[PDB]
Formats: sequence, C-alpha cells, structure tokens
Amino acid sequence: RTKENFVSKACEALRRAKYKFPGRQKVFVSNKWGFTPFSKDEYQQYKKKGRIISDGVSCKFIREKGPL
Amino acid sequence: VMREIKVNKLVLNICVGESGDRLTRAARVLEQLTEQKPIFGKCRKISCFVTVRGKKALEILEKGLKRRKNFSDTGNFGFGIGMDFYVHLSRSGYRVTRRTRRRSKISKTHKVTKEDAMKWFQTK
Amino acid sequence: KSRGKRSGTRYKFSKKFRKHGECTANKYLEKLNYGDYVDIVCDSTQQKGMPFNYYHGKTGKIFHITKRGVGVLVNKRVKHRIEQKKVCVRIEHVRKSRCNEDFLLRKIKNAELIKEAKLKNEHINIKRKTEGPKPAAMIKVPPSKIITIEPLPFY
Amino acid sequence: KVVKNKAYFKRYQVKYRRRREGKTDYRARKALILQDKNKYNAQKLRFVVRKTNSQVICQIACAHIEGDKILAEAKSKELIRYGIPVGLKNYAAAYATGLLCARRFLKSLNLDTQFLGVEKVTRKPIKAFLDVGITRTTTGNRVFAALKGACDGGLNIPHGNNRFPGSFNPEQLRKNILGIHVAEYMKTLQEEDNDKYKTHFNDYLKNNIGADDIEQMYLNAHEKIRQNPKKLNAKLRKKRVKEKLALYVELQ
RNA sequence: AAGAUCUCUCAGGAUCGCUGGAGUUGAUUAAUAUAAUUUUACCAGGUAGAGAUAAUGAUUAGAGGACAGGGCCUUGACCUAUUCUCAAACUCCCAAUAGGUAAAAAGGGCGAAAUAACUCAAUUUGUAUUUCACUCAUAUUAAAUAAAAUAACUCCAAGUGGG
RNA sequence: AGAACAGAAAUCUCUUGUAGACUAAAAGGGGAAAAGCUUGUUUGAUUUCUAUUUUCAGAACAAGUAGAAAACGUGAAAGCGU
RNA sequence: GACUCGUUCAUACUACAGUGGAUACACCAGAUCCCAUCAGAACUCUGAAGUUAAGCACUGUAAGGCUUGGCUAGUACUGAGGUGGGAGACCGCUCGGGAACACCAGGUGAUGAGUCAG
Repeated sequence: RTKENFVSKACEALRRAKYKFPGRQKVFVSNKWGFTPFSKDEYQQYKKKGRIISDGVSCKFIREKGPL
Repeated sequence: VMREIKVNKLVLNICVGESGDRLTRAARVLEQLTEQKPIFGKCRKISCFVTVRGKKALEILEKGLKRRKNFSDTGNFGFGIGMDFYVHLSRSGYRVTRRTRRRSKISKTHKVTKEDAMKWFQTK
Repeated sequence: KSRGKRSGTRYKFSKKFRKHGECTANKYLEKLNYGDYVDIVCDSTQQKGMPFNYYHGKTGKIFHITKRGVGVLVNKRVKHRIEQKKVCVRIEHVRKSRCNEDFLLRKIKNAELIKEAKLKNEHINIKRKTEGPKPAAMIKVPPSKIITIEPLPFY
Repeated sequence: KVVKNKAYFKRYQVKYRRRREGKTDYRARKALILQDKNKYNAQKLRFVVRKTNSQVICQIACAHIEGDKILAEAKSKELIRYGIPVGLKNYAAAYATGLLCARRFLKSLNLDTQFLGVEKVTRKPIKAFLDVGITRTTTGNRVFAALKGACDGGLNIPHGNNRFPGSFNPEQLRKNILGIHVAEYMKTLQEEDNDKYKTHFNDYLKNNIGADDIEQMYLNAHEKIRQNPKKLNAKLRKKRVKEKLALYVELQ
C-alpha cells in the first residue's frame, strides 16, 4: 500500500516474492477491483460528501443510523 | 411530594463511637468495670450493641459520628463530622425491588443518585 | 463398539437454540392413545424417561399408556430384518404425529366430495391428483415485455 | 467491558410472560394439570385464590388447550351485596368469599349435597384442588382460610390442619372466621389510645360498625350467601427526523 | 461365504448370517399381500458449507477515548468503534445426498342399544369392549410404477468364518 | 462504587450482573421462582412382580425405562420418592 | 375503562424519554392477634391515610436487540454420469438439487375463559 507512482515497484516486489512461494501466484495491481471502497472514484465521491470517516489505515462508511 | 429518602437497619452503643478494634477493647475494659452490657448482632472477636428501629437509630448514630463528598451511592457515610456495624439507604418506592407478587424494579428516574443524597446530608 | 447409553451427546442430545425448561400446559393434554401414531423426540429438560439414541425422530404406534409413561411400538433394522420393539418413553418425549392428520383431512374432504356427488347422483372420482403434464396455453407479448439474453464477458 | 451489549442481547432469553410478571410458576401448573392418560377427559378443578392488596379473589378454574376455562367466581367486593362494607382482606372475608364461590358453584351444578357415595352415619366428596398463588404458605395464610370456607361451603378440597393456629386450635379458627380476632384488636387498641383507634379503623367508624357488630354481620352474611344465587407510522417518523435535523442546524 | 457374536480365542471351534433339499400355506380373478423406487403429506439432522463485528478457543494491526509504567510529554495496559487471518476435536445460521413415518373394507365413518369389579357426583360421566344399525371411493382406481405369489411360513442339514 | 480488618492469607454493604458460577471425580451433555446454594422434616439406599430398553444371537449378566401388589416417607396440596 | 385466570413464549426483550391514572392495580400506614425474621427489609397479619413519584397502562427515540421479506446468488456448495479436460494439484461439461453471513426494506404483537365499573 503506497502511491500509484510506486505501483510498478510494488508489483515488481511481489514478482520478486513469487520465486520464494511454491507454485503459481498472481500479483493483482488494481485497487478499484480490490474494493473496501479503494476505488479512486469512490474515494473522491465519498470524501466529498463526507460519507467516509477514517479510523486509520482504511475508512469507515456512515449509514444514516442512531443518534449523532 | 413523596420521593424523599427513608431508612431501616442500624445499631448503637453507649460509648463515643471509637470504631474498629479499639471499640472492642474499650468495651472489654468497660465490661470489666461494670457487668451490664447490651445484645448480640448478626455477623460471620465479639462485641455487643443496642438494636433500635430505623430513623431514630440513624439520628443517634449521626450525633455519635460527630474530599467533602466522601459519600457514595451505597448509603454508607463511613465515620466523620471502620467496623462491622450496620448502615443503610432506601428510596421511597424501593419495595417493588424485593416485593414478591408483581416483581419488577425501581426506575432510573426514581433512584437516589449522588446529588439527592448530598442534599439530604446538607439538610440533616 | 465401547457403546454406553447416551453416546453422541454433542450431536443429538444438544438443545435447540434458547430452548430451556419448556414445560407449558398445552404440552401434556393430547389424548388419542391406543390407536395413535407418535413421534419420539428428545427434551432438553427431562432426563427421567429419555429414550436410547436410535429412537430419536422416529415414529411408531402407542400400545400402552400409564401416569406419565408411554409404550411405543417402533420399527428397528437389526441387520437382515426390520423388527418391532416396545419402547418405553415419557410424556415429555412423545410428540403427536401428523401423518394421521393428512389422512383424516383427505378423508373429510373426500367425504364432502362424495356427499356432494351422492346428492346429485353424480359419477366422478375423489381420488388424488397426479400433478400431470401441462396443457396448451396463450400469452400476448408486446416488444417491451420481452428481454434478450446472452452469456456474460468476464468482469 | 460494558457487558450489556449486542452479544448479551442475542444470547438472552427471558421466557414466559407471566414469569416476567411474577405470576404462574409453571412448576406448580404442570403438577396441578397432570393426570393419568387412561383417566383422560376428567378435569382437576383448581380453586384459585389470589391475594390483592385490596381484596381476595376466588375462582374455579379448569385448564384447557386454548387457555383456562373459568367455572365459578367470587371477589371480596361482592361482599358489599351481602352487607359487608370494610375489611376486604380479612380472614372472615376470605372464608366468606370462598364459601360463596363454592355455594354458587354447587347451585350452578344443581344439588346442595356434594357426593352420591356418602357414608350412612357420622366434585366427588372432595375433588377440587389448591392454587398456591405466589403468596407464602405460612400458618394463618389466606389461601387456607378461603379453602376452609369452600369446604364448609360445599365444594371441598383435600386439607391438613398445618396452617391454622396451634400447629390445631378449632375454637381460635372459629374466632378467626367469625371476626373475633379483629374485634379483640380493635377493642384493645381503643383501650390503649382513642386517636390511634380512630385514625386506624376510620372506615369502620364512618359505617358505624363497632367490634361487637362484626361477628353478627358475618353470621347474617353467611345465611344470605347460603340463600342467594396512538402508535405512529414510519413516514411520519421520517418526516420528524428531517425536521429535527433542520431544527438542530437552526438551534446550534 | 471370506460379516458377526462368544471362545487359554487370531492355521480352530461353536452359534447368527448367506446355501440346498423337503413340506405346508395361498397365488391363479392383470389385485391384494408385497417392493434397496418415486408422489404427496409429515418428520429427524448440525456434515458439506459459512462465520469472526454470535458465543469458545485462537489471533494481526492501527484509530478514538479516563489510570498505570518510563522521563507536562511519552510509552503501556484498559475501555470503545474498528481491523487482519483462523479450527473437521468451536458453533449464530446452514444444505444437497442418504434415512424415517403416511396413503381406508379383518378397517374406517356417524349413530343407537348393551357389559363393568375401571373412571367420573353421575353401574350411557367418560372409557374400552360388544350387539344392532344406518354407509365410505373401488365398471378401473382411496398417488404413481412393478415377468408384484419366483411370495410367505416351517423343518432338516451343508459350505463359509484368512478375503 | 463505598466500610481501620483480605486492595494484596476464603471479609462487609449497595448497585450492575443469562450463568461468563455451581452441579464429589472424569469429559461431554442437561439444569436459574433450580438439578445451584441455604434451611426444615426425614431414610423408598424398602418388600414383591412384570412389560420391556441398552449391549445382543435380539441369550445372559450388568446398567436402565414405564408400571403394578404392599407397607410407608415427605409435602399434605397437587404431587413426588423402587 | 379496569382486573383475574390464562395462551403463543421477545412483534411480547432491553435502554433512555414523555403521556396517563373515576372504578381498579400498586406505592403507602401499623404490629395486638395468626405469623416471621439480628432486622415488619422481605414474609404474615391488620389497615386505608396520602399519591401518580415510581411500578402498572400507552407512546416516543436517524435507540440497540429480536422479527418477517427482499438481496446476497443460481454464487458458494452439492447426488449420479463421463476411455471429459488437467503431468500433478485440480478444473469444466450432462442430468439434477441448491446455501449462509453481510447488506437493504418492512415490522415491534396477537389471543381463549371469566369478572367488575362506566
């Protein structure tokens, strides 16, 4: 987990890691298809409308429920 | 209104409210001086006490007795102006809590809290 | 082998979820006795006249009843033969079976159909349906109510 | 930990509604109900006695598959119709209430004689039963006096003598069902203090009934008894929540 | 047949199973008994599965909080919302498959009368039984399908018990 | 959260407390107006006999279940106790 | 309107609030007698002075839980078949059956018998 600027480096590191894992493995680059709302379009939209509040590392979605 | 505090179950003696071990020692010296002494309590060495009803007992005990809010929601006032002695608190509608037929319990609204007890202490 | 009585405790004898001490009034009172079929089900509450493991969920006829005991004729396969065994169980364990209730409702409904037919002097069959093969039918379909399907690309 | 939480709530069971109230223990209920399966159809009548702070309530109940069927009823404020205007929890009142409920039940059945098979010289003769009814079965407890009244009435119930004074004293029991024990306390209290007497037995004074009069009034009553047969929908709630949100924006 | 049970028992024996003979029963009426089956009712389950924010045992991280360790701060524990991975010897929930009971004439209906030493105030209160009735589909059928009696049942004995 | 003694060798009080206790041992089941804990009164841990269930050849023994004929025990109130 | 006996045993639970007390419930008042405890706290007994302050009745709350439905998903999973594929691990296919959590939406009781007052 890092910047997209270093995504190739991260992918390469996992490719280095694969030689020390038994049999076939696949590095998967996309975090848009990684969910946990880690889509860029989701990050901007959720942040903009204050939907998602960070409790560290990952970010928690409000759901219109209980007292304030 | 009818919500105010009431009281049962306290015990007394004829000395100065010495507390603890010392009260028992003083009582033994007093027992050696003169053979008269009051009655047994209920507990798990030994000493003797006067059984008196409720409110009247508390009034004598308070006069004997003589962080500002040393008090706690228990109804325990400690010693002020330790021992195995009785002390107690009850709210007005308390009976529902132990009463058999329709059970239930005292409400959060009805309960004493710290503050009402603190008003009661200031009142006397 | 090495087989004591209640073996398989964590399996069969384990209680139903939140079901503790269930002993309400209606449980007792059913009364069809000597002709009746009856299911043998374990109760979490009652240990006193609990059956052996095999008889759980099985059904059989009542042949004898006492104060709160029931004798039940249950079928058991013993190797090369199925044989009838006299299972003593308690009132809490016996549950009224529902197979009789299906026969009875069908008898009553058919009897009403027979009675109706008899009043008219009709010739008709009160026998159960087979759920036979579907006959011809019709629907009128505009272009809006019909949807084109196709397989899906990976996504 | 908080302890009281979603997991604790999910696990929880409170069981029977009456058990939540503090009525109907089920342990008694099953035993009262229970009978031999070959003695089917026959009913074990319970003589139901429940102790209110205002009055004692006496019913004849038989338990059935859609709930209990009530055959007979007497409550102490029926005693007004028999001229008794005060002392509604009293030992004599409980006796009379049971006696009336039994006598009315026999009248409803027909035939004042309880049993066919009686001995020739000195339902069934005694087949109806106690309802324990939550109150504690000590000596002088209310249920036994009501049952004794019902027995003397006509219905009859199995009994010991273990909950009458002298556990027995039949004369003292006789005084208690007459009302003498109240009368003795009234006269004694009046003797000690007139204001405490007046403030205590205030209704008796208004009625103009002295201690003396109680035994006669119960005796006359016995003969007379013997003779005589909002919620709000979701759409509104949603609207309220929106309005409250706006209100909070204005308020702060 | 190389299963089982008991055996100073594991190269055996006995008794069950599975085999043959012999007899009887009833079958011939395309049906009833009957069926390694499905139908429609009706059940029994806690394995596959799934879960950790349901409990148990685990178990990786930070975030938000009001006492403890270190030098007003930091580090912790502790609480709270969270968070990562878990068990077939854990279970909120939870299959398919496999398994059980059911489908009326020696019986069932609704009635009367009988019988009792049971029951119940209640020798017709119920019960059960019995005798009389009235009557339930069935020309084919009380859901299918069936070289379904080649079925039953009794006897006597064999081989087998290492797979 | 309070009380000089158990905070920290087996204590005292109030409040919160679905069982996280306890149920001789042995592990799992079951069990909260109780099968836990306290107390009272007790000896049925009885005599006789079945139908049976477990293991099973559907023999034994052993362990059970449901009753019955007795005499009692307890509550005395239903009941429950082999 | 209230109560008693109940039934189903959370739609019936819990939490925090508010509204209601003709008759009723309860809180409340007392201890001679019946009774019971160190203790009239509870329990028993006898009262009926006050009061809705609680219990109790009813509702409310971007309440928690429970509770139905959708949706998760024909996914996961799975019986029989295959001289099907795959080096192996495993994966398709034919005939069939088929979840769960999460999530979303709704809901927060119904009812037998008897009584009493209006």
